[PDB]
Amino acid sequence: GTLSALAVDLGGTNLRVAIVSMKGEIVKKYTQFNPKTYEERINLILQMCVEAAAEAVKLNCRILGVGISTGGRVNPREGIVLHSTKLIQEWNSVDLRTPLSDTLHLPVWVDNDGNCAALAERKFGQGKGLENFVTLITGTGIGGGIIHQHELIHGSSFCAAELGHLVVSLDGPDCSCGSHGCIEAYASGMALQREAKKLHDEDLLLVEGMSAVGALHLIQAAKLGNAKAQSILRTAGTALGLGVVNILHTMNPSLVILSGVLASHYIHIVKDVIRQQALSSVQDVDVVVSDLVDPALLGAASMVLDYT
Amino acid sequence: GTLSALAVDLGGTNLRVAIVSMKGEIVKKYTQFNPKTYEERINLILQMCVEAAAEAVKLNCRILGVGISTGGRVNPREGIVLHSTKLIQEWNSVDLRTPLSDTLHLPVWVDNDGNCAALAERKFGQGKGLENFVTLITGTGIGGGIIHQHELIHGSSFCAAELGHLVVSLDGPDCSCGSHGCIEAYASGMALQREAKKLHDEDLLLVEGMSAVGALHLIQAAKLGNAKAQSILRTAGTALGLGVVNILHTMNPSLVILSGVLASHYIHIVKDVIRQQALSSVQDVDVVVSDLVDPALLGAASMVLDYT
Ligand SMILES: Nc1ncnc2c1ncn2[C@@H]1O[C@H](COP(=O)(O)OP(=O)(O)O)[C@@H](O)[C@H]1O
Ligand SMILES: Nc1ncnc2c1ncn2[C@@H]1O[C@H](COP(=O)(O)OP(=O)(O)O)[C@@H](O)[C@H]1O
Ligand SMILES: CC(=O)N[C@H]1[C@@H](O)[C@H](O)[C@@H](CO)O[C@@H]1O
Ligand SMILES: CC(=O)N[C@H]1[C@@H](O)[C@H](O)[C@@H](CO)O[C@@H]1O
Ligand SMILES: [Ca+2]
Ligand SMILES: [Ca+2]
Ligand SMILES: [Cl-]
Ligand SMILES: [Cl-]
Ligand SMILES: [Mg+2]
Ligand SMILES: [Mg+2]
Ligand SMILES: [Zn+2]
Ligand SMILES: [Zn+2]
Repeated sequence: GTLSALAVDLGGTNLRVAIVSMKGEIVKKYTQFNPKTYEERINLILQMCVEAAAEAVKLNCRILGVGISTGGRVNPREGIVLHSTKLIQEWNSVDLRTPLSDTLHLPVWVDNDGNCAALAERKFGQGKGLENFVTLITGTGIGGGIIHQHELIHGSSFCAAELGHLVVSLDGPDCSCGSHGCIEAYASGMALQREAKKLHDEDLLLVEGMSAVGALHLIQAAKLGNAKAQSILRTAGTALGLGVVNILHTMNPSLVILSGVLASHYIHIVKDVIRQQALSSVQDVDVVVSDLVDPALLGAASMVLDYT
Repeated sequence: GTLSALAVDLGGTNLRVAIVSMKGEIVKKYTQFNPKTYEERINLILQMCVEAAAEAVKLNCRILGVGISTGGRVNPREGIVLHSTKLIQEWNSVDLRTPLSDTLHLPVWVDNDGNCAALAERKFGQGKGLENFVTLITGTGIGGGIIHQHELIHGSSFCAAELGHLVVSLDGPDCSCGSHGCIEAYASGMALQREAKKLHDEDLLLVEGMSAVGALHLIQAAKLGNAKAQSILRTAGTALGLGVVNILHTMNPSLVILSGVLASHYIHIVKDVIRQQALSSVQDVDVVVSDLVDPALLGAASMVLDYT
């Protein structure tokens, strides 16, 4: 059999389960909405993992374990989701290792989704071999992961690299975390979706050449000359850039990897903000867009593949 | 002889040279203004060190080496000041080890002043024994130092822990670093001095019970009910607090140490901002005011004392 992992990724919108090969190929991926309650969510994770495990046999893949990427603060040693922002409701003090390992008879690893993104970039991506790098993954929310001396920083209370909650305003838009002025509150998918929905509500988004509203609509409108959309995207990208400047002046990594579909749209503004505002000693920092399709899911697999 | 170090601290205002014992007692300290040019500055450092070395003999202290704390990005391995903001002009690509070691016939260590502050807190202060902690030192500028796994983080280009240049506004006041919205531009001594000088210019600082204007005047006025002074100090303290929140959500240290005379004035507002805005998983972070008189100078001594 192809040595493989089962990988789960639980984000602000979607719950995905995949069979991933030891080379980082996604063999098969199942996608559902992340349910809004604990009971539904745990049951769906189990269902999807059991079905994926059965298909793996039919696809001749030998599953070595299960890795779970999730939003929230996580204790990876104990496989417990400690605390989540409201992007995932009813997801506090949750033992994921026990129910999954009991159901599937497999070892189970769990980490925060940004930390998994970092692990993917270290194994399969542009972080391979590097002593220090940081990643920011834009999705519903913004996740972060920090590699220092080749290893993740988890922090004294497993809250390191909550990079979506870097604050770049004294005021600013409200964040789902309960704060305001967080980069996530400016630049996440959810933030852009809201701003697009607000413009579309006021008949102010659509422009000649387009016609369920989201971040990509705002970006399309901006390419097609919508002035309000361009301004929103500049503000968003500037905020993210300032988050990155904070990271540079804190950790001073050699490389920043931006991932998620919005990364390509933000990279130039992030580079410009660094150029215009960061200290000269961090100007040699490389800022790139990830070459991985799905860092969090790949990073969940990497925990199994490297540690089983 | 009492085993001792010579310690130099070069900040935004003052150049100090001290004889420091292996127990962290400042035996004797000399103070001058930090000159504004390279030639004057290097000559004064040398003068003051030669005089301090001669007095050490008369005080029966055996000097084991020289440690230098300086503002700027520093390569400690080579003893070179790489780049400085304009708080210290003409302080770029400067080899400090060679001229000092040639003049004094002593080994010489050099690091950034915030990194020295961290080293002092690790040896003599509230950081002793801790795997991870961060310090912010408020003076003319704001300096930072990060201990992770018991050791300083210097970063990939010696620009880690430039914590005064954490950005907490999309706009905000200009920073001497050339950016705007940096915590230093809100909350440093220089920032408060400027704001006090601005009020005093408009006859708006003095209040019944007081009568060369600086940060302590603004703070005195605020205690005595000056509404404009209280508001400025709240803004300043909120900005610093947000800097700290960024640190928590980046590194998630167990302890944050605030030092410099302004620390006592800011600690309650910093704690309040953390309370009101940071994630619940960092709420257990201890935030304290330093118990050391002069962390940078003590930390410069600690390099000699621990490594000679
Ligand atoms: N192709 C796309 N490009 C940009 N944003 C997208 C795309 N598809 C979904 N999104 C946005 O990203 C979020 C869903 O992305 P995903 O990475 O699946 O999120 P999560 O990990 O947060 O569940 C939503 O905000 C949605 O608008
Ligand atoms: N006792 C004090 N309390 C608060 N601020 C002070 C005090 N003495 C000096 N300052 C301020 O701090 C700066 C000088 O402090 P110092 O720690 O000697 O600075 P540096 O390391 O920046 O040379 C100036 O902004 C000055 O107004
Ligand atoms: C559920 C929750 O707390 N999510 C956080 C953070 O932990 C995630 O990494 C991030 C990206 O999904 O979203 C949010 O910022
Ligand atoms: C000269 C210079 O670049 N100083 C910086 C920083 O390096 C210092 O640590 C800080 C405190 O002195 O001031 C400034 O923020
Ligand atoms: Ca993270
Ligand atoms: Ca520093
Ligand atoms: Cl809700
Ligand atoms: Cl100048
Ligand atoms: Mg995801
Ligand atoms: Mg000083
Ligand atoms: Zn937030
Ligand atoms: Zn600055």
